[PDB]
Amino acid sequence: KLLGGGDVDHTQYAFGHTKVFFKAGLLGLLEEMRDDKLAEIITATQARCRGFLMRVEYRAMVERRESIFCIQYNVRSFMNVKHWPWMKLFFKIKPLLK
Amino acid sequence: SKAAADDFKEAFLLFDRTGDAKITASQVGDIARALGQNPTNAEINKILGNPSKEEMNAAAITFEEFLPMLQAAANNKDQGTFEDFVEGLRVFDKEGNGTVMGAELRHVLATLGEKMTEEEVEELMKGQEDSNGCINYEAFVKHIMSV
Amino acid sequence: SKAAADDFKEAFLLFDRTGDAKITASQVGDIARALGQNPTNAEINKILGNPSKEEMNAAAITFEEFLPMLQAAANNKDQGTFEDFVEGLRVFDKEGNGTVMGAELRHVLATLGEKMTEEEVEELMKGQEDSNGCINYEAFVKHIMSV
Amino acid sequence: FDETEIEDFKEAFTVIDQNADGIIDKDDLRETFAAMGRLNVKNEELDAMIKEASGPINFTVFLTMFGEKLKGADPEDVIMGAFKVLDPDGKGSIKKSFLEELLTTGGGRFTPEEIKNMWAAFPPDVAGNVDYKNICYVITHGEDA
Amino acid sequence: FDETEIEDFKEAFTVIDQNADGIIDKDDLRETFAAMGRLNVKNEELDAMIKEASGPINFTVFLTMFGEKLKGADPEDVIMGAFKVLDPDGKGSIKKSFLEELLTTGGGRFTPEEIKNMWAAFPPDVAGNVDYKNICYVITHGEDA
Repeated sequence: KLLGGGDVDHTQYAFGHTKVFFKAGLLGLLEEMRDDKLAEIITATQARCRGFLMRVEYRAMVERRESIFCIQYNVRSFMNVKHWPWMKLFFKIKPLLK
Repeated sequence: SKAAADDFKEAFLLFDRTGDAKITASQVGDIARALGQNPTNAEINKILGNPSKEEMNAAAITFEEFLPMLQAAANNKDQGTFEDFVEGLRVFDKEGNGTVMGAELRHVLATLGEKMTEEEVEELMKGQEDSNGCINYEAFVKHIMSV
Repeated sequence: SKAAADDFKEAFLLFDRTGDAKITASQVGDIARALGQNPTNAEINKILGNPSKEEMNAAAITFEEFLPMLQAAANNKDQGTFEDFVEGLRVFDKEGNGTVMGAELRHVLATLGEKMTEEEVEELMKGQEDSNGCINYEAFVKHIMSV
Repeated sequence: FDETEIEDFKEAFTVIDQNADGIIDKDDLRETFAAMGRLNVKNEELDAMIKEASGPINFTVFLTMFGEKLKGADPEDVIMGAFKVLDPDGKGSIKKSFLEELLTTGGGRFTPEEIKNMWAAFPPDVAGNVDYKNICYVITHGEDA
Repeated sequence: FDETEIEDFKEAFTVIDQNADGIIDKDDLRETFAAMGRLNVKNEELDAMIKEASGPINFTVFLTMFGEKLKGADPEDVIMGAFKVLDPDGKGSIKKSFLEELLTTGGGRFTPEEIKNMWAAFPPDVAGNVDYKNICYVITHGEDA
């Protein structure tokens, strides 16, 4: 599972029942080239992701747009009101109602 | 070129929070993506530094630098091939059906290469992965390329 | 011939989901069955290929091809003899009473010859087989020939 | 203003207008406060309530005065709607630091100092952003329940 | 149209026709909206409601206009009848994927895109096909309950 990551030559090694097998210094050379080749392959595949990742953030930010406001203003009211005679009155009284 | 797309300048007025018509260098990565360009974050980082531009200290911008940086990133859109995106995930899980186990794609998208936050990873899987724990990446990559 | 049965054209408007008056080649097998014709699926397959018609690539249709294909399938309705259907199942189980054990008919209808899905096999046994696990095929083949 | 909220203000207007003529005068304010237990209600409190209006307190003057003070008033079902979108998996009260970061970083109305005032009478759970629901109660009807 | 549904439309016609002469004019529309809390109801909304009729809104013109918009309207008892046949063992709300497959594979009215719109305001349970009953409520009387 680990070797899953890295911009490493997925060739140069080989697994088996008790251990992994690995090249150096040739196979070592191979991998290296390989490594660069994934930055490409990878680096490019990262980007889109990154890109895309934030692209979903905007869709959320935006949705949120109003639900906040609603929350925003809504609180403010209360902070003002809660100290108002008439509103306390309504409050004690609000229950006797049906 | 104009085709002079003057809506890129109107979108710069939606991302500048001060209204002075400048956009900081830290916003330029995400605004190139919002104009229809996907440069990788290392590429956005290199170009910046390449031009002896430090994203570590305060930055401002002008439209006259952001326009040519978007036009230098626009040539790199030929790297966005969907054959390689679906074949990447097809080599990531066994059997002849396009399904990643939930936590495999979430941990790979957060820790492999350009780190995506786990908040953004959950916002990209939300709806395409159901309660079976299997993400169908045929429809998942289709919806990711719909934006 | 008309007897010009214009209700075959009205049933083609009930199976065409686009309303353009064309029916794809993959629907023609099931719509010949819904017009009162039982051609086997290999026969529907052969005829198609016979006419250098590929059911592998996109297909459209016109009423002017579907009408003569239904009229070429209509001569083969003389193969539907109920003596051989009840005698087939009478050779399939011992003793002098028409009962197949449940799973014998279900596995034979799914795996022998033209593969019927086990969903369709359960929908064809539902009601005629009770909890004794014995399907009376005298009434079972009677109800299968009632549609 | 939804119509049931306007009917709640019509019922509160009828309980404070004990002469039932449609205009709450200063005698109605004092006799409603005395029927709630306020034997010491000063005349200066009644005059400060009447000083918030430009005319007599009929039903539309009471509705416009409450409208202008409650320009961000939100019913409990829409506050719980927004808190179910903040906790989209259901049941759990959301973290204290998550609500402080998301209030600030989205809007100027969610700036910190204001977040210290939110924690300050809206207690811990409420303030913290863990519980939920008691804050929707006290935003639609004030004071400790 | 069952007769109790026609009596419900006769009662709604009498509550919007506040002049009680049998014809809902534009003044009745505006005074019914103002009595529900709509103080800002524009005249163009009242003109668009009257532009859906070819004549004055009497009881039979209101019934024919509602008939022509509700040509697939189903009462709650017949929607629960069909959902009890889809869940023939009783009690359980039926699966999300079972209703998506059976809507598509039986009829063209059950095509997918439409199934995404069904899940979209008819929430999850409703959309999914698990709950049941709340969707019958909102199909006979709209908006969130």
